[PDB]
Amino acid sequence: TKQTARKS
Amino acid sequence: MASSCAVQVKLELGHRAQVRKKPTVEGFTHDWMVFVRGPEHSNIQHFVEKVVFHLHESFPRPKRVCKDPPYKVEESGYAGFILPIEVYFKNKEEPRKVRFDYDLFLHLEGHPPVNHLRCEKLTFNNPTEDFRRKLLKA
Repeated sequence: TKQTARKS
Repeated sequence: MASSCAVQVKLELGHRAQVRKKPTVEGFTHDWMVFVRGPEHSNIQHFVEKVVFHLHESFPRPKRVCKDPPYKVEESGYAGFILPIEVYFKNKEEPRKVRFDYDLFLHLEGHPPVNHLRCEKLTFNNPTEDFRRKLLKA
């Protein structure tokens, strides 16, 4: 994946 | 009346996200900007009252309101998140607004900056003459 970590 | 109307309007939701040359002191690694607009510079303010961007609770003053174009938020951060957006209409009847869940995703250092575009079509059946007049100016 190209994505950074996510928050929620 | 013999007559009936369906009006369609197009919105563009999108964002840009770029890795900063230097992180901020909080450790925000990314600059980003999210927006709501009409395509080809069309003017959606004729029928849009305001756009509300609900940022993640980790941001100060998370409910960002734009009453006038450009309807956008510019921020810095370190992670992607779901960003609810409300588009409010200059309509005196239902619907007063439409709601989207916008995916504000960031890409890792080393990948090209994010430039994302999301097209949405809104359909209004038999709007009032007042609202119809506004929609069709856009």
